[PDB]
Amino acid sequence: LHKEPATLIKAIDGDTVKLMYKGQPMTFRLLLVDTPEFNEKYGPEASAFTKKMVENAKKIEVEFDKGQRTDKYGRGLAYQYADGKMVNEALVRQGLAKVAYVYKGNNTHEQLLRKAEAQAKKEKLNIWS
Ligand SMILES: Cc1cn([C@H]2C[C@H](OP(=O)(O)O)[C@@H](COP(=O)(O)O)O2)c(=O)[nH]c1=O
Ligand SMILES: [Ca+2]
Repeated sequence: LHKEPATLIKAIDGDTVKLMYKGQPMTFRLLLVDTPEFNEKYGPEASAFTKKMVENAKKIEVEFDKGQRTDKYGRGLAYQYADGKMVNEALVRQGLAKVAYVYKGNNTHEQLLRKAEAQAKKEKLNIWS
């Protein structure tokens, strides 16, 4: 897989961010994770975590996987990097997202994210507490 440039337009919630990608505004949904909705327990914490990570980054990148690049809502499906740190992994490692929505062909980083989840769970962090 390959990282490509994007710039932040606006944080939205724990697992969706508005980015400008090839010059066009798009809502991106993070691959392989599910954060609580803002109205649910840990939802505001997930939103805050992703907001801080993308707003503080000097460089955001998106990385598409091998399969579908947009979902049925027209959201981009990618892994997101903030100064080289994967947002998807960081949320899972902090117990603010569960690994989820693991569809065949878009699952390159599944085992990396499962390993982070196992660690967050061993630590009883957030959702796992
Ligand atoms: C993460 C992800 C979500 N989706 C769709 C499945 C779910 O459909 P439904 O809306 O019918 O439940 C929805 C979940 O996204 P959210 O967690 O953002 O609600 O997005 C994909 O199709 N592919 C993906 O990789
Ligand atoms: Ca969600």
